[PDB]
Amino acid sequence: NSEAAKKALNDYIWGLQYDKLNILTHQGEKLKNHSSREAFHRPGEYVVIEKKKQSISNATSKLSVSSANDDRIFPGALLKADQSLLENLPTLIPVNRGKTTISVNLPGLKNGESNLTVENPSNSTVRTAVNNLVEKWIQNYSKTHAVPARMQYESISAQSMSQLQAKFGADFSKVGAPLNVDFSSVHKGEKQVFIANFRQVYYTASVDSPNSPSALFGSGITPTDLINRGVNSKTPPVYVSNVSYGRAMYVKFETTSKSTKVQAAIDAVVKEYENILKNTKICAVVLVCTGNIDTLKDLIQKGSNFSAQSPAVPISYTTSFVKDNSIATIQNNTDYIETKVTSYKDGALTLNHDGAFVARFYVYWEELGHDADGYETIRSRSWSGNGYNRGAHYSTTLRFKGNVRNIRVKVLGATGLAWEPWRLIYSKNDLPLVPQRNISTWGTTLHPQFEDKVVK
Amino acid sequence: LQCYNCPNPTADCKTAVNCSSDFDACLITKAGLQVYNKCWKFEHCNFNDVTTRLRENELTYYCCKKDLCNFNEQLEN
Repeated sequence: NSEAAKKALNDYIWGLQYDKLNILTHQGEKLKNHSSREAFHRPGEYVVIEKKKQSISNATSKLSVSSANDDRIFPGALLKADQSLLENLPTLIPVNRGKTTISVNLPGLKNGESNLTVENPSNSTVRTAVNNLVEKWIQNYSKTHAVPARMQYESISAQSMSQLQAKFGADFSKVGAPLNVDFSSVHKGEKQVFIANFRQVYYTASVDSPNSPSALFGSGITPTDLINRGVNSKTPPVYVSNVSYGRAMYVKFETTSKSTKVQAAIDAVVKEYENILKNTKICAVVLVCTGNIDTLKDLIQKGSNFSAQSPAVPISYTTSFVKDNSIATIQNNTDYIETKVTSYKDGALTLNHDGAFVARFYVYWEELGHDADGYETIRSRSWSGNGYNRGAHYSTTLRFKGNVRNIRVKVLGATGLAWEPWRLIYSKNDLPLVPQRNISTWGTTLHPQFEDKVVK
Repeated sequence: LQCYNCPNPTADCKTAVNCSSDFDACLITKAGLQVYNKCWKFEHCNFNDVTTRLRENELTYYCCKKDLCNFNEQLEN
């Protein structure tokens, strides 16, 4: 009779037939295959801004906690796998609740102290239970048992509102609102924006697999009540088999720099770059924004270990199917427009001829352009002061914009000789465009010397 | 994409064909008297690869991503 209930309620669930690796799939936005390069002249730069299309498949298991969903979370909580779950605002199901065994992994916990069971598991009953076990541990083992934090570090280059949704979950849409992200900036290539989530996880409450589907509920419940209350094959239930506790944060890094490796520097702070980090704006949320980095450093390094005051807030939770008790993994797929911004700054070449001899200078380079209809071109440039005799005092400076590259240079020293009327001094190709470079000359026609100076 | 393309470097190439997939640009090079008009790779639009591939020691070039833009009149001696 009781076994009859057991086997009945076990009887429906295995009868439900679905694809686990499909039911939990979301598509934010799909876009057309597209790429466009556009290059601009800006004061001090030729800037090349290239948009391309990218797509992403991000499959995650650990889901995030927040104001909206914190009331629906605890070890053994029953939840609805559907659009509700996908918005990270799942619908809990009100059924009669059977005892659930929980195991918190705090250090030093021996015997049955490590385990707990809630007869009628309810958010109050469980939250107070885990909070209390933690409190047991804070006066006892916390004195001689330390735990750092398992550091879950995820970061990404900000592109679209759609792709951030893919990487960190749809939930972010609500939480990341007040920190003020300006996408138009990034797409305009003025700003380079990065987003990073940090999860400092201390202790975990892990519920054991119940012997049977029936072991998750108390008696007096039947196959019929589930299909009544929205629970069916169409939208199956899953239960939280784990909850993680600690501090989590969403940090935004707004940088004026158009550098190649900004992400690597951001990572580096946690695990040269100092310059790009000199001017960088930080704005974060805790579960204050200032234009400094010491903020971040002290914020993380502060919470690198467990507070002794009280239990921490749950930050991550994991769900498992009631049917196969296999790990539930959300797959996220979406297309977005990736934006790359590359900057090529200007430069200048200064010419000094102090040699007695009357020399001639030859300066050539390459030029990155566009032409007429706008289709980009590359061409070979040659200086106008080429093939001109220069005297004891001669100075001119050549202004180069970012579209200039691969400079080639020869200088020819004069000889009073009838044969070989000019003599080689210095010749080199593939010269970088340095902010300033000085080519100077000195000496006799028999001992001519020169200068290749990197000024910056 | 369709470029002016002479196998042998004539001072005047009027022969143009539609370039393959792996070619994304057109090239016009003036090396002394010898003028090279060729289907080209934008990545190879640089002095070292150009001189490498033309067997010419000193020159001027022009690479463009539109049809028949690689004509001799495009460079200044």
